[PDB]
Amino acid sequence: DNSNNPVGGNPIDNYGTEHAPLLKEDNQYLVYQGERIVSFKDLLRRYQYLNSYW
Amino acid sequence: DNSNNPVGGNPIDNYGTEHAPLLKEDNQYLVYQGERIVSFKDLLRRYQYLNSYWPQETGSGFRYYTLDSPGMPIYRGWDPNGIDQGQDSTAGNSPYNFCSMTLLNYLAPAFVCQRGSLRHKWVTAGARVNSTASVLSATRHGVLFPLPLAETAHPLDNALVGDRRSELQEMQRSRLNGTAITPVRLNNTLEIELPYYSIGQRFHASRFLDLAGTGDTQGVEIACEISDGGNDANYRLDQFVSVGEDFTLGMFVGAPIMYFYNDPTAT
Amino acid sequence: TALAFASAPFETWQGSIKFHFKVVCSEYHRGRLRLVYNPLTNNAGPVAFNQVYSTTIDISNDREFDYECKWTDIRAWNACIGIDGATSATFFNTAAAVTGGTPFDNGTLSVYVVNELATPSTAAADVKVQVWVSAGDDFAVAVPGVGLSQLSYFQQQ
Amino acid sequence: PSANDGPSFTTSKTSQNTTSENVHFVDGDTPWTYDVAATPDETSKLSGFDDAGLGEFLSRPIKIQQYQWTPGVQLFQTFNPWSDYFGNADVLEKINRFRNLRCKLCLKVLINGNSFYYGRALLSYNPYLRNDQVTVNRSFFIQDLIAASNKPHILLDPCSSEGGQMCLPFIWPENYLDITSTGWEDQMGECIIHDFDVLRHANGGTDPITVSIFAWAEDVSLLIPTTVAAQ
Amino acid sequence: PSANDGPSFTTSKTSQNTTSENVHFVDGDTPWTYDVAATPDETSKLSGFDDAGLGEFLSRPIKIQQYQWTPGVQLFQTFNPWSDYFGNADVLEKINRFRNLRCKLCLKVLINGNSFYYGRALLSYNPYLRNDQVTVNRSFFIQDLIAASNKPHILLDPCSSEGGQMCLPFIWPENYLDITSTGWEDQMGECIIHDFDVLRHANGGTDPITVSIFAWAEDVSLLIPTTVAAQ
Amino acid sequence: EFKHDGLISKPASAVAKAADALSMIPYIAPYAKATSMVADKIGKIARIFGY
Amino acid sequence: EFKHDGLISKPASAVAKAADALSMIPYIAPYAKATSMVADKIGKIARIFGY
Repeated sequence: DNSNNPVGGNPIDNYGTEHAPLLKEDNQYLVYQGERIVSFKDLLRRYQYLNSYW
Repeated sequence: DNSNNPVGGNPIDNYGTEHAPLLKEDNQYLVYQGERIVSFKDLLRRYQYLNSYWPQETGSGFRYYTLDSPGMPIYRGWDPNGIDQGQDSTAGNSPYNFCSMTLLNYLAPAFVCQRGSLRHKWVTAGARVNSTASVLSATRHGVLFPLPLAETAHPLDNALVGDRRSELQEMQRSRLNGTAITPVRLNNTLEIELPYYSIGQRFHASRFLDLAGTGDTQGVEIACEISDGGNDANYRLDQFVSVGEDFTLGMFVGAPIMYFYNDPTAT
Repeated sequence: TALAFASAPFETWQGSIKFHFKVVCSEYHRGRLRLVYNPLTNNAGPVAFNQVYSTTIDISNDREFDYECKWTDIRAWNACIGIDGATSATFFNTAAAVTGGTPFDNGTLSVYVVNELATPSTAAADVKVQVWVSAGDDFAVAVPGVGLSQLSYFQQQ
Repeated sequence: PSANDGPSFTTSKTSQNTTSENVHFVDGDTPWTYDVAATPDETSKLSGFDDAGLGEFLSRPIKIQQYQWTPGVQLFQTFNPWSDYFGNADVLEKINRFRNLRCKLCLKVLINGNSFYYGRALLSYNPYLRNDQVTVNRSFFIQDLIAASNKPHILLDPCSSEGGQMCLPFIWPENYLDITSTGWEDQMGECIIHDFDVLRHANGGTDPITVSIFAWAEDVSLLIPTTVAAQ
Repeated sequence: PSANDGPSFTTSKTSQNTTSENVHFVDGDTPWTYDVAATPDETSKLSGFDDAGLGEFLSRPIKIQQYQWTPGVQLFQTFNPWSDYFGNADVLEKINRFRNLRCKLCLKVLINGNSFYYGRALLSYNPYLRNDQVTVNRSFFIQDLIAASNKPHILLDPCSSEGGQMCLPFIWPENYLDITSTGWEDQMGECIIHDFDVLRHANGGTDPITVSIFAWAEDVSLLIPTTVAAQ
Repeated sequence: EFKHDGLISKPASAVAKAADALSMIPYIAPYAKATSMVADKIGKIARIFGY
Repeated sequence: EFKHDGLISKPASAVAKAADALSMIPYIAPYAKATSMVADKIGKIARIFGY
């Protein structure tokens, strides 16, 4: 009865009426950040200084 | 009967037959000016010289000059936290900024709120020695701790290569934050733009005058190599400030108290 | 945690955090736990059933259960401490209540006893509870920062 | 509207009669009004947190009683749920500048138990008890369980470890009993837990088990404001 | 339903999941329920008294300030309406075990006057004032009325003896400012009454007149409960 | 918006005879940006207000 | 794919109101590259996942 699940999962009544309300705010990144970062494969394509050589 | 209106308004017969006649002159700016200026948001996108910075004033030897500056330009007059020192009216000394009064510095303390990206240019004029291949770099700071305007030198001419690498790793250029680099011998101009990242903040205090002693959350570190030989004493960096495209100001609550005076003698 | 791994290169976070509680006991160990959410901090004694958010799970039918702490903060984005900064602060106390209400977290989640542990014999019973942790559906991160500039995969020497 | 105001603000003249939640203003003339025209947007208020509000504060459960059965010892307990719920410190700040109450106080009993514990207890409720010279409240007699089994009761055992919820109606000869007066909730019905014999255990375990009693008011009608501190 | 119960009461088995205003009960088994089947009738509750309730408590006006003009003396006063409304003793019991507030504090100015009194005063509102190193708050200068006449303002006179109501929007960089933290309402905008010259009277009367300032919160969003005492 | 050679297609500074609507107020839609917005949603001459 | 001025035609960073499909998983076809693939085969907003 979902009692030794290796990933867990048995939702008990928590303190919200609305489930996951921050996904319903479409224009959230027009107010705070300007952009959204969803994947690391997008962020891995910024160059970063590694090391210097004389 | 419109008798305590906070904005006033009760038009009594004045000396004109035609009401507002200068709006009916369509081809007026074909005769006199050539252009019309309607908004400040159009005029805030002209760059204006703020301040200059001399890298051979902080360290010694061959080193890496770094300058932590706010994203918003610092203000023009007698600060209590100014980066320079002028002779005041009591024939003494007081902190003073020898920077210009930009249109952004003029318009911002008359509004409550402020939000938007801000654009900079770093021009690198002056003299220089013939043995330079330096890279001018701009890199942004975090949005939790605003760093004040400060100047630091990192020495690069040690005997150990590891103790040079440990100085290049004390720099914000080595970090995952946004970095723009350029060679001074080939382009010598950055043209960066600081975005408005924030810890859940919708705006910040537009009436905050103490940017040189506190900084803001859009600070940037500017970095450039310098040597201790002569003719680099005239090597400097010029900052041109302007306003990005998502920029806005809040509600107008009146002009601040202003002060009119020339620059004092710098001591 | 993979939740702490995937949020170290960033400087702001928001969203819901999922906590999976897992009671290891026999079939004859009975009682009620109680899960307080408090945005600031819990007082030094008993916590009342009003004035906090609580659930009071019976562990007869649900020995394993997860609880999703949604976003109830005065901001939209909190700050990220980083793995570098989380090593010096107390985030799991099990002797007193931790200090939330900072600009870095979304409050505190605490476990209290409602009904005592019932035992089938006179033997000493050492019951444990496991806390597993994951990101909820709301979870987002932003502002790439300097959170991992001081980390390393080589020991201190 | 008109007269020298811009898009950012508005100057108007409102009505002479201003009502806002029990204070009326009958003004001699229409006042002036300066609106700063501030409409916020969505994603500026938390949605889904309308469950625990201020108006439905008295529907929040509090743990009014907690007891522990030990094997070998009985539960004979006596409590007043109306004097335990409305004697709380936090609800007494919310019923503070009101006078009339009229609730219905539903309670709940939780017992954890085990398959080896056995025995049974009776929780009964005496409804009114104002001029009640009968229905004794004394020490334990086994013959007090016959009169108490006709009152509203619940049977609580540790073996199945189940059950327990009563509704406890308002019953009172007046409507809207006062909150200012002294002992205003004491004589409105009380609960007694009798035990039939004694808690036992089958493997000789001696651990206590817990009986918890929660209570909350269901359909509150709290409506006349006053300046007197509500006891 | 069935099983040996009469018309007066009901024994049932309710659900395993019990929710009542921020407390959830996940029970291991279905408990038993004894209902006494008590439905009251109409003419047992007062009707028409839903105006001053508990949920809309913060919309109740309180008199935050009272001043008196005398002929010959000016009004230069400075107050913080957010620190006067939410520093009250009775509202601080209602915002007590909550954390997030987000109000909009509309205020109202009443002046009684007479046809022989004259003079005029300006009441202005400074909206945010957190890192505000400008907009001085000092002694009286007549040149502080030029900067204060661009802020949200109202003009109050005794002759017509009229006017005065502003809305005072929320403006704040975060949504839902904390109630627990120290000085949580102090730096959110303040009002100053400047006087243009001096109160005068035309028959040489020297009686003072009263300027009263009321305030109340309009659209309250008070929603996250906590155990910490709200300052 | 971000388009190739956008300065050529503006009236960009000046008279532009139908650009004597300087007495009009710009309306900003409830989540409008500055770039791919009101400069095309108000009219042709909404670039003298800075958009 | 390899196209001339491809950054102009992206929504490229941000809100892009219909780009609130961040809760969708990207599907990769059995021999799909990153360039001339799923950025055009999933939808318009598959460029916030890095494709």
